[PDB]
Amino acid sequence: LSLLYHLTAVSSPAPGTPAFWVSGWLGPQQYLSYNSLRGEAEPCGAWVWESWYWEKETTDLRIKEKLFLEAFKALGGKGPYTLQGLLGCEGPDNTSVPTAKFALNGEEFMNFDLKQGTWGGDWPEALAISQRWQQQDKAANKELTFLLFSCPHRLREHLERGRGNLEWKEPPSMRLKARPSSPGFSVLTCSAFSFYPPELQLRFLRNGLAAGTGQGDFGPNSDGSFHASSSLTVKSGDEHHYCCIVQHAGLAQPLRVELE
Amino acid sequence: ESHLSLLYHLTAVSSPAPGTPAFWVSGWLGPQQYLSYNSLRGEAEPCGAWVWENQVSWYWEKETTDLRIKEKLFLEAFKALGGKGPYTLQGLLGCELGPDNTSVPTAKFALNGEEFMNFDLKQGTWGGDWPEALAISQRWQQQDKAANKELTFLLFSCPHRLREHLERRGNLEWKEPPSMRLKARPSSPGFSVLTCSAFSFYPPELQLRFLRNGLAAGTGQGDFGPNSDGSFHASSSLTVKSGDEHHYCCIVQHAGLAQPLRVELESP
Amino acid sequence: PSVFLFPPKPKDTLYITREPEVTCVVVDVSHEDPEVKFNWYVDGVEVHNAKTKPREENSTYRVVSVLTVLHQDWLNGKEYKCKVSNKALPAPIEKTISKAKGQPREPQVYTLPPSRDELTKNQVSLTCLVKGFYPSDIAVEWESNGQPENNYKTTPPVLDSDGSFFLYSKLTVDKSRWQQGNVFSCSVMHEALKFHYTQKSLSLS
Amino acid sequence: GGPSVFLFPPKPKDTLYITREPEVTCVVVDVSHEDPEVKFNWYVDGVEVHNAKTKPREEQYNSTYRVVSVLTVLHQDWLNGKEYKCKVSNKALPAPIEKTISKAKGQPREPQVYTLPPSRDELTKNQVSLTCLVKGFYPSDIAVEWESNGQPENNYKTTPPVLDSDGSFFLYSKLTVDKSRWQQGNVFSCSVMHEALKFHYTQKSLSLS
Amino acid sequence: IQRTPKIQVYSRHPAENGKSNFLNCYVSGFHPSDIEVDLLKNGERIEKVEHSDLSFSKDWSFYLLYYTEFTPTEKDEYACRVNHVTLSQPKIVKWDRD
Amino acid sequence: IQRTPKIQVYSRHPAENGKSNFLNCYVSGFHPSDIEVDLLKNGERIEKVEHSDLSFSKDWSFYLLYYTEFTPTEKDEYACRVNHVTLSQPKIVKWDRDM
Ligand SMILES: *[C@@H]1O[C@H](CO[C@@H]2O[C@@H](C)[C@@H](O)[C@@H](O)[C@@H]2O)[C@@H](O[C@@H]2O[C@H](CO)[C@@H](O[C@@H]3O[C@H](CO[C@H]4O[C@H](CO)[C@@H](O)[C@H](O)[C@@H]4O[C@@H]4O[C@H](CO)[C@@H](O[C@@H]5O[C@H](CO)[C@H](O)[C@H](O)[C@H]5O)[C@H](O)[C@H]4NC(C)=O)[C@@H](O)[C@H](O[C@H]4O[C@H](CO)[C@@H](O)[C@H](O)[C@@H]4O[C@@H]4O[C@H](CO)[C@@H](O)[C@H](O)[C@H]4NC(C)=O)[C@@H]3O)[C@H](O)[C@H]2NC(C)=O)[C@H](O)[C@H]1NC(C)=O
Ligand SMILES: *[C@@H]1O[C@H](CO[C@@H]2O[C@@H](C)[C@@H](O)[C@@H](O)[C@@H]2O)[C@@H](O[C@@H]2O[C@H](CO)[C@@H](O[C@@H]3O[C@H](CO[C@H]4O[C@H](CO)[C@@H](O)[C@H](O)[C@@H]4O)[C@@H](O)[C@H](O[C@H]4O[C@H](CO)[C@@H](O)[C@H](O)[C@@H]4O[C@@H]4O[C@H](CO)[C@@H](O[C@@H]5O[C@H](CO)[C@H](O)[C@H](O)[C@H]5O)[C@H](O)[C@H]4NC(C)=O)[C@@H]3O)[C@H](O)[C@H]2NC(C)=O)[C@H](O)[C@H]1NC(C)=O
Repeated sequence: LSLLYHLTAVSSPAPGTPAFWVSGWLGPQQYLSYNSLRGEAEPCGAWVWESWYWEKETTDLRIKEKLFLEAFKALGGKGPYTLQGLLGCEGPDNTSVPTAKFALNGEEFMNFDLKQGTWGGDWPEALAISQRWQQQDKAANKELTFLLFSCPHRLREHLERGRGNLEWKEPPSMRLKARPSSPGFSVLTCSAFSFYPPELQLRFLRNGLAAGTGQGDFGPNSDGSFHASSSLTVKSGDEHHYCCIVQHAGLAQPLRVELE
Repeated sequence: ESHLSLLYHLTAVSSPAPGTPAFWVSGWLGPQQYLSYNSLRGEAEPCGAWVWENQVSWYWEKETTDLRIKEKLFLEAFKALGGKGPYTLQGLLGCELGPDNTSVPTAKFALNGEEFMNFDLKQGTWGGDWPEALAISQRWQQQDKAANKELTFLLFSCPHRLREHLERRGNLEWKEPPSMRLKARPSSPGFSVLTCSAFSFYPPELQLRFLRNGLAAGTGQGDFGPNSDGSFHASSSLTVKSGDEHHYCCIVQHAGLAQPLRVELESP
Repeated sequence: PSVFLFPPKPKDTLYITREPEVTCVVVDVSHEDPEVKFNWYVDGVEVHNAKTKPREENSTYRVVSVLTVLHQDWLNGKEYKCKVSNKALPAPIEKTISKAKGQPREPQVYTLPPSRDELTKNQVSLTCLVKGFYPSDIAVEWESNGQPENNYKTTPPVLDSDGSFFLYSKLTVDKSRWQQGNVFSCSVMHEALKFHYTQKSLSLS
Repeated sequence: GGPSVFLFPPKPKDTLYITREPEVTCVVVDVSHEDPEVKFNWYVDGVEVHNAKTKPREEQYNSTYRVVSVLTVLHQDWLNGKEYKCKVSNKALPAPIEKTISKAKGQPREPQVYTLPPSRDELTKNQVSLTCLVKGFYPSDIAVEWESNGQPENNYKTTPPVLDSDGSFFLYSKLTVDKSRWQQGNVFSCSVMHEALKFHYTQKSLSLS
Repeated sequence: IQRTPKIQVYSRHPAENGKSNFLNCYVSGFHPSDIEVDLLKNGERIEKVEHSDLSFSKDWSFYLLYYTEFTPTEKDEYACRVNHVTLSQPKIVKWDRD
Repeated sequence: IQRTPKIQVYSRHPAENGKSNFLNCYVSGFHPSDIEVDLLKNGERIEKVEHSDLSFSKDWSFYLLYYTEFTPTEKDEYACRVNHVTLSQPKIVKWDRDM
């Protein structure tokens, strides 16, 4: 499981929207929310109900907010900018793998080099931002501590204290329906509703034989659970020969889903 | 025509055909050649009537001395260019005396048939707009007294020589009138060609005109050339309507004739 | 009808803030059929992110279709093919543009001062040399004391003896300005440079 | 298939040296196989001339021939901007095609030649680059060469003429000599031939100071 | 670069007429982050609509979930209307109950 | 640079059958100077032919006069044959008595 922070700063935010905001994730569940308007890191979902930990996260995110907003001054341009950062960590023998990547206007352009302890990239914008960040007192030092020690220590703390939240399981409610589509064809849709870990496999069978997986879509629900649907094109009048099988951690055995 | 020129025509070739001179000169007093020189013989000699004219003691030896030094210069020019390919260097040096004392010098040079160098009398140096002119002019400038001799040749020696020959002027005052003939040829179906020809005349200045019923009919297409004795030949042809030839006449004006001469077809 | 596919600007591909675009121009389009269909393909995969300008009318309707590309996709030599389609064309015309294949070479930048003979003139010429680069797509600019200079003309890239390219930038500054000790810098940008950018300073010794 | 005509002007070095022969070349491509005969008519300022030497009709790998007609021109005629027009005539061509080449119109400008030594940064490398600058010339037709101790150098590449801010042209010649050869004090000269400079030739020397 | 949004419309639980449920409009894969989303009930904009935090995927493209509590009926039609810089006109995606 | 020769053929005096005269072949306007000239009597090359000095005009092009003593007749035909670098084949110019 990975602990990852999704940081974003915009040079010209839309009225009433924050210039900087963060979302923290523990695997597929969001545990943290932060924005420059409120200025405080807050828990999300189940983590609201789970010490002097949130004040420290607030202190650190306010420091990253200043770094992000300072990056736009280093670029110095009238046009709008969007700066994104993905910082976090994930281990065979209690090891940690850091992640420290950045994107400008939707394109990856910078990373934090843990060997040199500096921000680097192959672009002039990376050179400009890295230089400005290197001259901020203890910024490189705090960035190294955050990835190499603070992140794995926080990740281990959340795995120990919030184990139950991370081991959440809910099987999907299934439905299989057909629609007319092309003249000599129909479209069968197998849909999975409100399921807890997002890992799910939907397969189609024709007379019990493998018929592949069609074109699918995936998305979340308001409670952090998920929704998925896969559709397959079949010959008109042959729909009754098809079945849909779902495999999910909430189910003990694969489930066969029948058509109406 | 009150201006007569003394001009030397110098030529040097880098690869002369076997038995032909690498350098040769012809000297002219107006339209008559008076001097000949070539590197094979190595001596300046008189031409035509000038062979029989009694000239000052040492005249031809001095011309030989000067032409041998120009021979060395022209051959030196090829060494300055330094190329395997063949070259032809020509020079036209002399002066022309007008009605007054005013002598007008001429000092031009050509390489491979194209003019490119001249002797600048204001600076006393050979100059031009080409890299070959820079190369040759520099080599010539380094030859002891070459520029000094070139300048004196044009500004002092040429007018003095020219004035001496003009004073000592029987050969130059030769006037031989042309023998005339006018004949017609068939040509295009409805046309004929009339040719008016002038034979063995001197000086070369001559005017041939056509008349139709005594009225000016212009001058047709003509040709001109010399004869072996230094006299000249000319012929002009005009296209006329077939059957209308008998209406035409040819008039010749030449210094050997006191009055313009009417030439008839006389096909008889 | 004729089609011409142009590659993006070199400065646009070296700066993420800039937008690199592959321009497809269609000339000789008949007035009988003004509709021109455009199909964009990156390595065979069709893309719908292209923005097509209207058919501006010569009998030739200049129907232009531009496509904004990823900086890392263009630098990795991805092939961009545009397929045009019209009733006047018997077969659909197709053009393909890609980054110049070959291992990139880091250019060396050397600033040269004006010759001792040129110091007579009212305006001196500050020379700059960019040697050994690949591909030929490069961007060279001049600047003095932060404010950039406008009187510079840069020679096109010329093929070098070692298979690489070389280039020269000539900035014409006033003799008095050079004598005052002003520091003129030449900023050069290329795919094979560290951070795509480098600038060498030049002033009196 | 439509036959095409291309009229090329003479080389710049050929027009500056009298010993060299400047030629206006007329190339006729796309000539039909049905009619191989190609008539050529040369006109200098409207006057027809006949001193052209037409090369034979050589068959190309395309089923068309390359009938080339060359005309040697006077050095002083080309430099004075005379117009050379070439009229091609064939049964395949409905109307006789006509092309016209002339010297680039405009008052010639004497180019200034400045030799620049290699930068101190480059003196680290095994091979240094001797730069030469030719600025302020017109027309763009020029010839630049390098030589050392009489024997010419072959490791030079010269940039094409670039249009300058003042309406003139500029050019650069880059000679790549070995670092050791430059350090030995060898004198490298850049020779440049152009219409507007005195005697059509100039050479600036460059060595260690 | 600018990336056009992908729009998905689905209910939280299987739709049953007369039963309370949630209608979702999941908008993903867009750039820049500025976006306008509205949920429609028979063409009329729904007032009580909440949304998740604006987050982003591994490819840096943004995603957002809009949702509202609703009770589907046989005659009621639902849709999601999205506007973005990349869209010439707002894209409307109707809710397909399947 | 290279100029093709112009050839003129004429007698020194008006032609009269049975009367001694000179036949001239004047070659002018050529470059380079190397040239070959022959006078012909009924197609046969004439042996006793003299020539002037090779000289040149204001345009730098060369000129030369070839001549031979002859006595024209009614049946005799004369011509001049010239060869030069500019000529693909030797040019033969027949003597026109009227010119
Ligand atoms: C079938 O094939 C032949 C080709 O032959 C063979 O084909 C294949 C199978 C192979 O085997 C191949 O190896 C063979 O060669 C086709 O013929 C071709 O036709 C095209 C036209 O479609 C010609 O293209 C034009 O080329 C011009 C430049 O040409 C030079 O450079 C190329 C190389 O880049 C050479 O190939 C050429 O020979 C030219 O090179 C010059 O040659 C001169 C002598 O010929 C040299 O000068 C002389 O040199 C001697 C000796 O040294 C003396 O020194 C003399 O003193 C000296 O003068 C010269 O040094 C040498 N230079 C170089 C660098 O090599 C382009 O300029 C031209 O562009 C115009 O046309 C375009 C298309 O229309 C247009 O888009 C352009 O914008 C441009 O337009 C012109 O613009 C100007 C300014 O506005 C106007 O003034 C013009 O009027 C205007 N023109 C037009 C028409 O609009 C072309 O691109 C091609 O060159 C030619 N090949 C050859 C060998 O000649 C044939 O077409 C095929 N048949 C069919 C049916 O398909
Ligand atoms: C009506 O009029 C317009 C123009 O008139 C304008 O408007 C009027 C109103 C007036 O104001 C007037 O003054 C204006 O000019 C006319 O359209 C023109 O058509 C031309 C067609 O030849 C076209 O010319 C092309 O120009 C290219 C340069 O582009 C510059 O200009 C444009 C302008 O819009 C700019 O955007 C651009 O940034 C540039 O500044 C030029 O490059 C083209 O050359 C190629 O084609 C030539 C033959 O036509 C040929 O001779 C050239 O050598 C060259 O050939 C190409 O070579 C390369 C390399 O070998 C090949 O590419 C390789 O391909 C492989 C394989 O696919 C691989 O991909 C490689 O990576 C790749 O490098 C390429 O395939 C070769 N092409 C061919 C065909 O062989 C060309 O000269 C003009 O730009 C047009 N004008 C405009 C404004 O766009 C209409 O045609 C007129 N209508 C009628 C009915 O006449």
